[PDB]
Amino acid sequence: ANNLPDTQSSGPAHSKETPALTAVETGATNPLVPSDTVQTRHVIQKRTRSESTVESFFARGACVAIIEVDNDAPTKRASKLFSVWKITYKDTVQLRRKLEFFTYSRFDMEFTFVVTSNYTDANNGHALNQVYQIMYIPPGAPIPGKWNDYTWQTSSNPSVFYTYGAPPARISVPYVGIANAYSHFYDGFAKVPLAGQASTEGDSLYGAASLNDFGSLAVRVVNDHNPTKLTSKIRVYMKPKHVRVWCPRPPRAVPYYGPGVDYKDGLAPLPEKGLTTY
Amino acid sequence: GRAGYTVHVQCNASKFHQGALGVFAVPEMCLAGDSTTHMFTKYENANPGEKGGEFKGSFTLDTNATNPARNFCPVDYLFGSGVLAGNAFVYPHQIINLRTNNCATLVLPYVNSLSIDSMTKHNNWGIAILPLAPLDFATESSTEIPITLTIAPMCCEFNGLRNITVPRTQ
Amino acid sequence: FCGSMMATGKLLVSYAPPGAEAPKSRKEAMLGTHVIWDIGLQSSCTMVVPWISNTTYRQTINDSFTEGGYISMFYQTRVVVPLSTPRKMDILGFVSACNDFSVRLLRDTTHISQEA
Ligand SMILES: O=C(O)c1ccc(NS(=O)(=O)c2ccc(N3C(=O)c4ccccc4C3=O)cc2)cc1
Ligand SMILES: CCCCCCCCCCCCC/C=C/[C@H](O)[C@H](N)CO
Repeated sequence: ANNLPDTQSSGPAHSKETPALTAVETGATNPLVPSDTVQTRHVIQKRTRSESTVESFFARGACVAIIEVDNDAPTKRASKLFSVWKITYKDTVQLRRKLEFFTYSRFDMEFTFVVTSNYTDANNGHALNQVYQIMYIPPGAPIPGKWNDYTWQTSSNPSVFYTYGAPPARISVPYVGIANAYSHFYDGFAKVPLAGQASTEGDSLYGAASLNDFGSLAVRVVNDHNPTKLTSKIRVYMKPKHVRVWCPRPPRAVPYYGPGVDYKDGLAPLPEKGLTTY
Repeated sequence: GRAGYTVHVQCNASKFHQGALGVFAVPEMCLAGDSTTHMFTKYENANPGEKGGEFKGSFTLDTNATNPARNFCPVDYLFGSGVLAGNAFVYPHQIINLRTNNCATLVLPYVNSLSIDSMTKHNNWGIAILPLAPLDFATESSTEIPITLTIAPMCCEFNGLRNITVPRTQ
Repeated sequence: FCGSMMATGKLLVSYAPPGAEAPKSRKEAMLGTHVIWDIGLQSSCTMVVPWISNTTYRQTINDSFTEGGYISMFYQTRVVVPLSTPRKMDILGFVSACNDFSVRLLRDTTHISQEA
C-alpha cells in the first residue's frame, strides 16, 4: 500500500550509458522509468497501490458452494433432509483463479452463510420459521447418516444454528493447515507405488494430498417437517484474511476441468487480430 | 529429503544458427493429464526420471478405456497446465538466445510448504524448456543441436532412515 | 582446441579414481571428478587430477596395488560449425605436475639402452 516514486525532470541525453538496450536472456526485467528514454517533467506522484495488496486483492467474500437441503416428510424418498459438502474452494472458479495466481498461501478464513428458502407447492398449508444446523465435521469425525442421528448432538464438532430471516451466519477459523502453508498446487502423490505391489495397490490421484484434508459441512433443517415441502439453499462465502502468498504463477487461461490442472475444452482463448492492426 | 539445485542447461550452436530456449524453473509444476478422468496420471508416468518428457503441440484425448495411458498431455502454449506459456516468465527463468549465450544457470532453493518432505512422493521443482524461437540454420536439411542438462543437488538433507524404497516401474 | 574460431562445443573431461569399471560412456564418467569445458575465446581447458591414493606414494610401474585411475574425454553437447567451415578439427593434450608433486628412489630408466 506504499506510495509511488515521483517522476524526476530529465533533459536531453548524449552519452555512452544505454538503459534502453538490455539482454532479457539474463532472466531479469529491465527496470526502466520514462526518464530513461524520453524527456520528462517533475511530477509529484500521489497514486498508491493500496488496493493491489494481496490482502486487498482477496478481501472479498466469494461464493464457494450452494448446499441444498429440504424440510419434508422423511417418507418422501425424493427429498434430501440433510446435505454434506466437502470443504473446498474448487467448486466455483472465481476465487479459485484468484488463489491460484499463487503457489502457496496462509490465511485465516471467514465463512458467511446466506440461507434462502421457499415453498415447493401451495396445497399443503404453511410453515413456521425454520432453524438450520451447520455442523463442521473435521476429518475422522462421524458423518451424519440421517438428518436426525446421534452425530447432530455435536458435542465436540462446532455447529452453527441459524434462524431463518436472521442476517447471514458467520464464523472465522485460523490457518488450519497441517503444513506451514496451504498448497494450491501439489506436484506429487499420496502414495509411492512399490515394485511387486499389485496394480490395485499404491495407486493414488495425481496432485491429491489427503483424501479428506479439511473435512465437511453437514447442513440440515432442525425443524420437524411441516405438511408442505420446503426447499432451502445455503450459499457459502469464503473470505481469506491476513493473507500471505508465495511463488506467483500465471493465472488459469482455459476453463477449469476438475480439481486438478487438467484441461479438456476451450483451448483457444486468444481471438484473431491482425499483426499490423491497431 | 530436501535439496536445492543448480540447473545448468547447455546448448551451443554457431554464429550462423538462430533460436531461443526459455528455461523455466516452476515450483510445484503440475501438468495436465490425457483423459476425461481428473488427476489420473499414474505415478510411473508422472516420474519419468532423467529422460523427462516432452510438451505437445496440441491436446489429444486418450480414449482407450480398456488400457488407459494415464499419461500427461502437456500442451506447449498452455505451458502444460492450462496457463498461457507467455506468462511462464513469472517463474524463475533464463533464455538461451543462440546469438547471445549458449547456457543458462538457475539456482533453485528448496521451495515447499514444509521444511522437509518425501522426495519419492513429491517433486518440488519442474524444469521446462520451450523453444521460444524455432531452431533455424541456412540449410535445406533439418539441423539439430543437442541440449544437455547438468544438475547439482545442493544442501541435501535426509531424515528417516530405513530399508530402501523401490518404486514400481513400467 | 585447434579448430576454427567459428567452431563451438562443450566437452567433458573426467577422472575416475580406480577400483570400479573404467568409464566407457559419459554416464559413468560424470560420476567421477570432471570438468565441463566450453570451447570459446579461451581455447584451452585444464583439469587437475587430484592426488587420491591409498598409499602415500605410487610406483612408477604398472601395478594394480598403486593404480591411479582413469582419464577420459566425452562430448558434452557436440561440436557445431557453420557452413564453409572444417567439420573435423584437432585437440592437443598436455600433462604436467602440480606444485604438490614429488618423486623418490632414483633409479635407472628403461627408456635408453646400449649394445656391445
Ligand atoms: O447463486 C449463486 O451465487 C451462483 C450461481 C452460479 C454459480 N456458478 S455455476 O457454475 O452455475 C454453479 C452452480 C452450482 C454449483 N454448486 C452445486 O451445484 C453444489 C452442490 C453441493 C455443494 C456445492 C455446490 C456448488 O457449488 C457450482 C457452480 C455460482 C454461484
Ligand atoms: C463451521 C466451521 C467450518 C470450519 C471449516 C474449516 C476449514 C478451513 C478450510 C480452508 C480452505 C483452505 C484452502 C485449501 C488449501 C489447499 O487446497 C490444500 N492445501 C490442498 O488440498
